[PDB]
Amino acid sequence: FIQMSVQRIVEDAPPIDLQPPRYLLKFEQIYLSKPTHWDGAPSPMMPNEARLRNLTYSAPLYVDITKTVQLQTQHQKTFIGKIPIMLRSTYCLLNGLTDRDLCELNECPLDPGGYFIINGSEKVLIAQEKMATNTVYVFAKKDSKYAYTGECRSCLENSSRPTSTIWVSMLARGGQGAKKSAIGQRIVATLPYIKQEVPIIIVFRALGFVSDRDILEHIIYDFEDPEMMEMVKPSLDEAFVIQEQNVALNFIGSRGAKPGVTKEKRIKYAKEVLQKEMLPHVGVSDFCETKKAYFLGYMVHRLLLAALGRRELDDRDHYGNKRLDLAGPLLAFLFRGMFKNLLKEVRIYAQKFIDRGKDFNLELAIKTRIIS
Amino acid sequence: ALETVPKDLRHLRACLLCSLVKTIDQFEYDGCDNCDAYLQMKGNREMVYDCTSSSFDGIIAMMSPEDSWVSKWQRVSNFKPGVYAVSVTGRLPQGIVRELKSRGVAYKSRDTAIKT
Amino acid sequence: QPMIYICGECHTENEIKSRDPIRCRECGYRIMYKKRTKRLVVFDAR
Amino acid sequence: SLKQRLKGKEGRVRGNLMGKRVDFSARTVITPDPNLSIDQVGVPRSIA
Amino acid sequence: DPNLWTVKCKIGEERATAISLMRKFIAYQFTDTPLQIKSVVAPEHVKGYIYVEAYKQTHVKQAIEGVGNLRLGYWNQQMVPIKEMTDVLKVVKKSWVRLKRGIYKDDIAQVDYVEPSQNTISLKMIPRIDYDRIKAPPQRLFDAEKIRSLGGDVASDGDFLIFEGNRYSRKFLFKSFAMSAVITEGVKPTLSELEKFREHNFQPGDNVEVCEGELINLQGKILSVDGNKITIMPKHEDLKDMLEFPAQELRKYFKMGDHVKVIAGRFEGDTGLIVRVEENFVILFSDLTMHELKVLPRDLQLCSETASGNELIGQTVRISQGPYKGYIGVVKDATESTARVELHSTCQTISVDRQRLTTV
Amino acid sequence: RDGKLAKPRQLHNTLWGMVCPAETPEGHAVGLVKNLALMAYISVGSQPSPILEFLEEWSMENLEEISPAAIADATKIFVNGCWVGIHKDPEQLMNTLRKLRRQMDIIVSEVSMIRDIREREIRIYTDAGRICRPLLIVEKQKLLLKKRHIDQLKEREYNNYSWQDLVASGVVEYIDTLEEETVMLAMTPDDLQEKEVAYCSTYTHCEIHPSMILGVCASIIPFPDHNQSPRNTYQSAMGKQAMGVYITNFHVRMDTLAHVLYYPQKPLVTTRSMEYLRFRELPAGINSIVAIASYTGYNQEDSVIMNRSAVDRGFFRSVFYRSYKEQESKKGFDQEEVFEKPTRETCQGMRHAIYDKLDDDGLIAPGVRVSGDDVIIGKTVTLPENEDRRYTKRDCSTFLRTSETGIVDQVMVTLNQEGYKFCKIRVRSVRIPQ
RNA sequence: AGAGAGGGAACCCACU
Ligand SMILES: [Zn+2]
Ligand SMILES: [Zn+2]
Repeated sequence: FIQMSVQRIVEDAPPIDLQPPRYLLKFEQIYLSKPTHWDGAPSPMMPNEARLRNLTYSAPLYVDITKTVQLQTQHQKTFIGKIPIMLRSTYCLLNGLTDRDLCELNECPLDPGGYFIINGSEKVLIAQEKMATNTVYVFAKKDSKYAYTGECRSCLENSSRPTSTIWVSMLARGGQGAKKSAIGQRIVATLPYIKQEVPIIIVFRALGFVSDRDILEHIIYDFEDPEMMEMVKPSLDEAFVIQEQNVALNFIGSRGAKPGVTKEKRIKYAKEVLQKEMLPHVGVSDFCETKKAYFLGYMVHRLLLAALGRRELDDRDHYGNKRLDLAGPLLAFLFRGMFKNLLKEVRIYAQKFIDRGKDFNLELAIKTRIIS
Repeated sequence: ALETVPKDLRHLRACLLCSLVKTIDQFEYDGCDNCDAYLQMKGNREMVYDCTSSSFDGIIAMMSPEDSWVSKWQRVSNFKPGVYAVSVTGRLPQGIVRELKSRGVAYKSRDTAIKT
Repeated sequence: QPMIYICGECHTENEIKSRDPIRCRECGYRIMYKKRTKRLVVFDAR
Repeated sequence: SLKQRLKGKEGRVRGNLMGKRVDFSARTVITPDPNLSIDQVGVPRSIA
Repeated sequence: DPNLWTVKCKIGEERATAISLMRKFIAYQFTDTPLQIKSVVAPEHVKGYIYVEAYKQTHVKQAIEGVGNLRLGYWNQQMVPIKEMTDVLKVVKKSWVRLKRGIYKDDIAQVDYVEPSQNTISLKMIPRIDYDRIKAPPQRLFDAEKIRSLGGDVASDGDFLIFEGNRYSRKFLFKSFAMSAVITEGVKPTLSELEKFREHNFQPGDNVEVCEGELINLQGKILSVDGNKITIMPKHEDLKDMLEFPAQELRKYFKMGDHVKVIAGRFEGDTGLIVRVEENFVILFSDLTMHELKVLPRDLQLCSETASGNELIGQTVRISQGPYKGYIGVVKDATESTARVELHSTCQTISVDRQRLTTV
Repeated sequence: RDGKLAKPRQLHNTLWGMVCPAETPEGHAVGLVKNLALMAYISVGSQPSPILEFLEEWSMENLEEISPAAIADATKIFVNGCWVGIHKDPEQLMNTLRKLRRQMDIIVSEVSMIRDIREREIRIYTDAGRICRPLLIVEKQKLLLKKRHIDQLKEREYNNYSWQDLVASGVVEYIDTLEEETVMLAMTPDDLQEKEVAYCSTYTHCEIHPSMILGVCASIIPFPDHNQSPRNTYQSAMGKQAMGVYITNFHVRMDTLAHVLYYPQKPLVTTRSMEYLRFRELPAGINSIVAIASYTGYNQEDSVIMNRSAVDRGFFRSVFYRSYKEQESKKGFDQEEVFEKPTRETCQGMRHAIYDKLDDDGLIAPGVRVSGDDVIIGKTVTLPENEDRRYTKRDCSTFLRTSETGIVDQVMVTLNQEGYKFCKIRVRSVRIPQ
């Protein structure tokens, strides 16, 4: 975490820009010093001293600033804030020290470390279980209206945004769809930031794949098993009215968490949702349309296999389906929000001090309490 | 123009005729931006003290009086855009009012406040 | 009247005063340890 | 709120009116004793 | 006609918001991004938000873009209702004043000398100071000797004095303060402030009569009360209806031999019974004393409440006799006969006779 | 918590070797809170870029350059869940990836490859959070852990031959839960590699030792397989509660509720795993000559009869330390705490207790007997209305916890984070077993 | 011989 992930968080944060002559701030290289207390002079704070005086065994965190107003100026080793250090780490004082040296520091060699000293209290970050991300799962909501529901808690690595689960569900209604025409089961998708049950074919059309044959190629990889094609036939025949990518995207934008104004600004919102909300692990770029289509086709194909029973259903308690958030991922998840909040406060400070016509003071821009 | 807009919040005074709100520096340097030709307070501080108010309530940034219902209620539709006062406390002396009436300008009070 | 404290890491002793910041004279170590009491202690050997 | 102060299992009706703290009560560990009658409990001196 | 829309603003900075909006309108009135709004209103006493006059909400949103002081009303705007638009511009409205700012806020100041320059006036005040003793406060008399003793920023001219931030006092502060920094209308000091420098009171349940009109000599009990023209509803004797009487027509009449209290004057706080009701002199005897108290009829009310009117403690001992001999302990409690000893060895405090104890 | 369902709480099959099956809090958090097994290790995760470069180096076809006709006759390959492309020959690709993992050329040891054989898939996981455990590698029905490895492993600190060298030797490797679904795991080599009426004869990995499936607290149980599983769980709960020397530097630590023992002993009946938890260096408990006998009737219903003479000889006689911390607060002159000995005539609200135990600075010198409601810290806070008479600062003192007694062990005086004076008092009370 | 006590809320670990 403290060797790679913190730098990843700093670099993955966009360089904030302010529009008057424009200026942007960027953080590129981070520095992690040894734990040190102070008013007072910088001196190495031994962990037992931090425990007795109810101090916090935390190491200061510096970073370099580069602002371009363009007139660029760099600022090396600007104090961001203090982050706690668990004992026996690679950045603790007593790393690799011999047992004699530890006994000189009133620290026993028997202590395994792995705990933080916060206000003199020894804290242990309990590893938290979670469902494994970026993995397709097929479950059965036997009480709901869906026969088999697929999901993929997609979360791109080194991305400040959290996971966004997409569901690919099949309406059950084993017989009729409570109609005189709705015969088969229709596959429907629950996208992030969209409150309605969007059909699968609508999404595939919205990805730039107009032909039913091409969509069936991306969903069913064999055209010599008519049973699976027959099962997907009702879902394909739900949305033969919508044939254009424009109309498909318009239907995507209809009934969103942020509803659209008109045909304009709703096509862009639907494009934004399909670009940066569903399936971030397959890529977030302009050319990632076909890769996202392939993975969505895989999700639908696995759902069809589950509906056929050719592949068994997935267990929520199988430990190949789980991840263990240790101190690394947990502190990274914490540092993402708090680093973003520090950036927000810097932006507020810059907004205050550009409207006066003057130049901001960067040392006062970065407040260390919000990060420590 | 920007010449009408006051520069700061200190010593803001509203005109007794058109309720024009400007700083004392702008009244001293420009007079009235609407009816100085009828008042002639430019080049005289005592004229400003006699023709401007030290007590006003509410300000209106009248930008387009030709299509404003507020300008219809405040009777400032035929004037120029600027900063106006809703309620003005004060009154011109009888000599100025009589001189304005001799020029065909009856003095209507801008004191539209509900006094109890 | 002054209280004698043992200067933690220094292991030396020094006087202290009321409303006196807690500092050692050798290296300014912040942790002081109060000396053992002067009154008698008696322990039943049970 | 007042409704939250009354509605709970830690409120006034259950937590204070039904089951309330009482004086003249002691709580300590029990250990067996076969040398006293079934209607006798051996309480400590510091409790008595 | 355009409509008014509420836009939330920074508190205390609404007039500056209007000024900035006017400057922005003038600066972009010839460009390709015009402000299509009509006017901006920032009232004198409405604090927190301003008003934008426009035919559309989108015009308001596109006009306030770039203004940070209105960022809390940027996403959504609320329109002032049509019938309530006139309420926006509706405005309502040797003496004594009360200071606005400083530590002397809303304190009674006697206007000593009115300076004809219309900038400041001399005010007589009672100092709320600690005489440079606590700071490194209620009203009390200005003690010049104390401020000469304590020293600091002080200059003496007999009874005249200058101290602690150019505060001018004499014998009592006499310092100049601005007319706009004081309120010269609506102070009305009391009698205690006079020493420092009609009325109607009808209560429900009281008994009143009618002194004039066609409904004269009708005694009834008070139900409600109002300010000047009460339009009271008295419950008269042998009348099930409720009539109407103002304050000037009624009078606090009380039958002889009833609970009476005094509301104000020299006799306030005392209770008792009245004896004989004259034209206006009502004589009564108190619940405390039997002295004659003569009061006006208006200074009476009907209230039925009753009138107010050892040495061994903490000493290290040594058990020198008995089963516990040789134990060192500290005496917790001691009596004439026995004493409880906190044993230093065991986790137990036991009581022994004083004859068995020997101090160290 | 408080859910009436059981599936999230049960001991699933995939908890084998990764998490202890016995240790768990037996309250309302059964199965939810678990304890990690001994050799289990959580993969810290690495970047997938070298794996993608290696796959593009070989004949792997990316999704943006394929026809949708040759997909079903080949294996779909995933990296960290995202579908990276297709490969035609799954064998000799899994063999190549494993060959690189048995050598640590490109792929880290923590990274896992899983070839789904029934459905044509091959997924490579490089996530941070997966839970794996090392296993031996069985090439033929022969272990790769030869005698020379043991010879070089016994002579540690001389050859500098560590566990990582054996991982680099392609003898052991970390297998996670996904890969356990596609591995044939030998329990012990002395039974599952000799020819018999053959069971499978297709083993891929061998368990190092079955005792490593247990946790830290289930490893101190002698003969845990002879017990009943609820008894093992209850012992796992009790093992984190036994008195003993919890740390070597306990005399420096100002811990609250420090339970230490006079004469802790290592168990006569021990496991091999206690040598690695260092339970023989900081033990918790004493070897006792127990007799399982019905007697006078005081060991009736889960109770034990003890020997008074043995207890008088220091048997289980523990010592209980409790620390008390207190600092004064420099504030806006209205209330000002300060450490001093309060006086009855001077201080107000002074509770009736002995204040002569305190020193001149309002603290207790170490080595002084204190009991219930005895003052340990003399601190007084000023009263703002002392002038607004003759009665001044009120007592704000921390007493010794009532119904407790003992000797003050040691007192430390220092400054806090804010720079205010701050004192800790550790009080010592021995606890004879009663 | 000078005689009473207060905090309060929140969240973790166990105990039967
Ligand atoms: Zn004018
Ligand atoms: Zn020293």
